[PDB]
Amino acid sequence: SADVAGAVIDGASLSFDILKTVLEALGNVKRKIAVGVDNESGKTWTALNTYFRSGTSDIVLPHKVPHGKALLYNGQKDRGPVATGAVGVLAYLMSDGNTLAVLFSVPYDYNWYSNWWNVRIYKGKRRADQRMYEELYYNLSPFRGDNGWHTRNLGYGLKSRGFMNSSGHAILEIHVTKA
Repeated sequence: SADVAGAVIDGASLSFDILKTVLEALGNVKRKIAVGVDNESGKTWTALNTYFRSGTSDIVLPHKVPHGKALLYNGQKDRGPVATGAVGVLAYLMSDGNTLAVLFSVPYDYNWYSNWWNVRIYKGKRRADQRMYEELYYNLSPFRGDNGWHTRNLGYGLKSRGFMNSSGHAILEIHVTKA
C-alpha cells in the first residue's frame, strides 16, 4: 500500500514501538527518519510551507493538525544530489497568522555529529527558508537529539514532553501540551 488516505491514528493510540515498526517497514535503507508529534494543543493547523535543507520526505503533505492527533512524518534523504542526510523545516498556520516551525537535522555519516530539532513560533509573514535561519543569529539554535525525553515550553505557551532518539535511525516522540 502507498496511496492510502487514512494511515493516521489518534494522538493516544500510537506508541514508540509502533513508530519503530513505522521506519522498519519503510525500506531496507541505511537511514530512516520517523516522526510522531502528539499534538494536544487544541488548535487547528494548516500546512503553510514545507522545505528541506538537505534530505526530503514528500513534495506535498497533509494540511491539518487538530487537537488529539499525532503528526506522523518520515524521510529518506535527497538521494538525487550529493551525500546529505535529512535536514528540513515544516511550517503550519495556527489560525490567522501564526506558524509553528519545526526543524530536523541529521548527517549522512556516523561520527560525533547528532540529530537536531527545534520547534518555535513564526508569525505568518515572509516564507521561511535557508536565508531565514542563516546569517542572523536569531533562529539558529536546534536541540541535539538523544535517546530520552524532556519537557520544555515551545515558545507560544505550551510545553513539549518528549525528545528525539538518535542511534542512526531517528524518531521524534514529543508530546505538546499546556505548560
